[PDB]
Amino acid sequence: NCRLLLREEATHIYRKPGISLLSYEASVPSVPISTHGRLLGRSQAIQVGTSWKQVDQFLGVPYAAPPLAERRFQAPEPLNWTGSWDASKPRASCWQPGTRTSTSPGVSEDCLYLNVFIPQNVAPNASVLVFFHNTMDREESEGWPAIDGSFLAAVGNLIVVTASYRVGVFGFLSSGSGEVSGNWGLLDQVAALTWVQTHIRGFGGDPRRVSLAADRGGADVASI
Amino acid sequence: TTISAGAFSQTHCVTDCQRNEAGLQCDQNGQYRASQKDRGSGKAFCVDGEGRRLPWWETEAPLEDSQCLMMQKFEKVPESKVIFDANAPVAVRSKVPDSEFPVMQCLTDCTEDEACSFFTVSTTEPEISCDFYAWTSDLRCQVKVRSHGQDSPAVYLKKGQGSTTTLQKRFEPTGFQNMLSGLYNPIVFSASGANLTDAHLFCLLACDRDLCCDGFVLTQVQGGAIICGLLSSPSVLLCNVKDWMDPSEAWANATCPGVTNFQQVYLWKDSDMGSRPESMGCRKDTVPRPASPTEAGLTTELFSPVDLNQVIVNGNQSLSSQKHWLFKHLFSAQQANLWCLSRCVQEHSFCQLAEITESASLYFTCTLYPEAQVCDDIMESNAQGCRLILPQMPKALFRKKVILEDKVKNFYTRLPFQKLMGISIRNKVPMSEKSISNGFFECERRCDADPCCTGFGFLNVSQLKGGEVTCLTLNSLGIQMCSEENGGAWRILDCGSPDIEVHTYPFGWYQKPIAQNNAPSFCPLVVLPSLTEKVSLDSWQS
Amino acid sequence: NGSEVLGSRQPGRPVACLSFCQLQKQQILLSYLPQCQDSGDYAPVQCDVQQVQCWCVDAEGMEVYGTRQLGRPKRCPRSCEIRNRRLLHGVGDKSPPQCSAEGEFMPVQCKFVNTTDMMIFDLVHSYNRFPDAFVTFSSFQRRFPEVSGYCHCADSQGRELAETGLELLLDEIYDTIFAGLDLPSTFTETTLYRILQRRFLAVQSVISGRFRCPTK
Ligand SMILES: *[C@@H]1O[C@H](CO)[C@@H](O[C@@H]2O[C@H](CO)[C@@H](O[C@@H]3O[C@H](CO)[C@@H](O)[C@H](O)[C@@H]3O)[C@H](O)[C@H]2NC(C)=O)[C@H](O)[C@H]1NC(C)=O
Ligand SMILES: *[C@@H]1O[C@H](CO)[C@@H](O[C@@H]2O[C@H](CO)[C@@H](O)[C@H](O)[C@H]2NC(C)=O)[C@H](O)[C@H]1NC(C)=O
Ligand SMILES: *[C@@H]1O[C@H](CO)[C@@H](O)[C@H](O)[C@H]1NC(C)=O
Ligand SMILES: *[C@@H]1O[C@H](CO)[C@@H](O)[C@H](O)[C@H]1NC(C)=O
Ligand SMILES: *[C@@H]1O[C@H](CO)[C@@H](O)[C@H](O)[C@H]1NC(C)=O
Repeated sequence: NCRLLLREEATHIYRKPGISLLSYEASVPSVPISTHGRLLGRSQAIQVGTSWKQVDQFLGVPYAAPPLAERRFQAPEPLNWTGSWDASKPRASCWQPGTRTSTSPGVSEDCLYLNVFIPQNVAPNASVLVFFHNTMDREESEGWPAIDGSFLAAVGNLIVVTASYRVGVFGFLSSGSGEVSGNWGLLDQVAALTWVQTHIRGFGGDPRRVSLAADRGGADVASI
Repeated sequence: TTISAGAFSQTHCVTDCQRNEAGLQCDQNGQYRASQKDRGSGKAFCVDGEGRRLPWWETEAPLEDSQCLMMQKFEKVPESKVIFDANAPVAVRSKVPDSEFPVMQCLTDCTEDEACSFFTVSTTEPEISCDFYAWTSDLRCQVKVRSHGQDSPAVYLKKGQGSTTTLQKRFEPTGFQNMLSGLYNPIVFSASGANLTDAHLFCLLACDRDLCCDGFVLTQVQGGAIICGLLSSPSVLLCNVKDWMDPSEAWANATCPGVTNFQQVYLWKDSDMGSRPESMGCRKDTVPRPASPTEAGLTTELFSPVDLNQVIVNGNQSLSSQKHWLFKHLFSAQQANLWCLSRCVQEHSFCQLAEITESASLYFTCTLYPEAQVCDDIMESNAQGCRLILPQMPKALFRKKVILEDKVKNFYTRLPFQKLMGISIRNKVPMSEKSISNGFFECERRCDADPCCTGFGFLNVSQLKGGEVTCLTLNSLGIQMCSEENGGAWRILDCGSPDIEVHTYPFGWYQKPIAQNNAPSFCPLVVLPSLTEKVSLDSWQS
Repeated sequence: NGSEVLGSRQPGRPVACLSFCQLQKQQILLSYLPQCQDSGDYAPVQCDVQQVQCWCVDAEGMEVYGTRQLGRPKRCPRSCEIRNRRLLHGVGDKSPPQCSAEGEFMPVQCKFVNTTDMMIFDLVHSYNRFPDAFVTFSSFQRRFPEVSGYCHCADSQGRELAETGLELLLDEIYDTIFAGLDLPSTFTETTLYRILQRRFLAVQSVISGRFRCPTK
């Protein structure tokens, strides 16, 4: 339960209702991305304690061109799409080195994809968290793969974005003096950070409050 | 007078009409409406304003239309108060009716005042002749003539009508309540004697019979007594009904009544006051004619003339509460100015302006005004834009000289704000020549002088070209914005213009400490907050 | 008046006795009733026995001139605001005494002006501050040389302490910081007054063993 913070006592209290920049249409949220087009999403009802909140989640948004067999070991070109991307299912995370190689779409290449969770009525200039995490081989049939940051979003009234990035030999390979220089995963993290710097204001967030986060060896490649 | 003893809110205390109703409806103001339906469904009968009872005698019998939007001040005289075939059976005229509400047609025919006094209908033939009669010859005064003998329909009586024509004089209902001097025969009548109409007929016919009566007074006191006097050669009439003269304060010695309701004075508008010779008739021409005022008796340097080009007439819209006092021109000529300025001196408050004109040289008007300066919110210390607003163009106007006492009267407090929306400036005094420590004291004296001064702005009015120190008199403070409480962090209210400079210590809007009673009466039109350019509907969670 | 006696002088200290409130009250009973609190101090609002006129006093009896009005007053002015308003009405010292957020005198005050036109008196500071906007000591001496800050500490009523603390401070030494702010509308709100007050208190730190003007 949330109460209002006031400096002094008063006898008449009025508040303009909260607004959302997410145009609902038949209970799937949609957002216009400026250069490219539209995003079609998903809506979820989430219980904390005995209270329920609706969070609109957009799993699978891309931020760069896929590196398959030609853009491997190279800087990420932007992905220049047009139309209506279907952000309703999780995509694949990148090739972690220790992997049992179970037959699943959990890990593969083409893994430069976002996951954006926005509560129903956020603060008008809400903070943004950007969590970098490549999930392990888990069956994504139960949607959200191993990080549903939507709970932190719902409890903390803020926008959560969980990204993926190249790691391992695909993330970092260096050979010769030039053009296989390296830090490809770092450039992928920079590209994701520029994407959430540019396009997040249509979601309700504020791009001057972005907070970087990583963990467990990914923090070694985040403090750079 | 609530029904019960509970009385939870002011909405639950109920008007006199809305208290008791048996087939009765009430207007939006709470009294009886004009028309009321009869026995529920049926015709409409149109009742008295203060008592629920109908004036029956008017239209109790015709089962006919609604909308009595003509005030039936007439009264159908009972047959016991009329004789027939008296020895002057002359009717001034009549008209043939259209057989479609003939009585209402004749009542509309005597909406105009002249020589009407009563009707006589004639129902013997299908043409219904409204033979009406005149204010002339023919307690307990009856209708003293009628023309036809055999049959007997009723006769009426127009009651309390304003203007009158009685074949020798032209009476008018001069709205002035009281009179100063000149009265032969104030006569009283019993409380059960007359009904303020029989007295009206009696005094009107008494003056019409006599000669050189300029007018007559009548009054009814709440104790039932009715007093009638007959005026001739009045000095000056005073205390009109529609003036702010009551100060909501205890009466001093005697101000308007002079007898402690209803009270009126009527004048012959075409009187021969000046033209009457003194010797002939001798009918109390000896009004005293007081001694001529010497120049050393009163300086009258407390007033200044005002050029009338700055005055702007806005009679249809202005509501400057003010007083008329009407002279009679019999003896006052060019000394009405000195008398009315001395009366301005006598009324210590509420005479910031005096005005003198003449209507038709029988009156001689002097009106007492408060200060009627209306200043635009351009906020410049020139004060030329402050132009007066008056109902009618004067002929000779005078302004009372402002006086500043030795010490201030209130401990004025500095507002913590820097910008106002709804500003009603009264004076724009420039104080550039003096210093600060004395100019601020003079501005405090200026606000202490004015009664409706709720604040004063002491500021550098123009900062583009150096600075100009000024004192603005504020009738009403408005939306006070841009405080220093937040300390410069997150100000979403826009602060003042950079040429105002209301910030530094001596300067900076001061408020008169809040008089817990009220602001005094007669102050200019009730101050409105700045009007909302949009409509703010309630889509806000409360 | 101090020249009187209750009429019964006891050896040693008396156990308790009536204060000036109760003395004036017993004088009036033996009209208007001076209302007093539990302690020996006149209440800041004094009203007639009929509630038609109320005014403000300052615990000694004489009436503040502006406070007389019909009914009860709100925000009764205290001694600092009365003195500071009186200095705008012709009282001699033209330097406004330094005042707190409420209507109370600062413990440390600064007349701040000496050797005006080579003679030692107080310059007209309330007039001085306004037309020439000074925020910088170097600019202040450029506009007004030979003026040195005379600071001291004051009583509860604001009386200057006798022969103690009458210090003079030279404006030449300090080089100014924070010269990028707007004017603060009052000299007591100017950072120069904190510079003088901190310098004065730092000088009186080695004196008196205490980094303050002493209390009551
Ligand atoms: C608000 O308006 C007043 C209007 O009097 C301003 O006072 C005037 O301020 C100017 C500028 O400071 C003064 O000019 C000065 O004159 C001296 C004369 O020796 C000269 O040496 C300076 O260089 C400067 O030009 C002017 O005398 C003064 N007028 C007075 C006191 O009557 C006031 O400055 C305005 N407020 C602000 C914050 O500027
Ligand atoms: C003043 O008005 C009253 C009431 O309007 C008049 O009283 C009427 O008296 C006659 C005499 O019998 C009655 O028949 C009427 O019914 C009364 N009128 C009403 C409305 O009840 C009275 O005559 C009037 N004139 C005076 C006192 O001179
Ligand atoms: C996508 O199109 C934009 C349009 O200017 C271009 O700049 C960009 O290089 C294109 N990317 C690819 C991978 O073709
Ligand atoms: C009128 O009566 C008052 C008392 O209410 C008195 O003060 C005054 O002297 C009297 N006379 C005049 C001329 O006002
Ligand atoms: C006390 O002093 C005041 C002012 O000097 C004086 O008016 C008053 O009469 C004195 N009280 C006495 C003498 O009892």
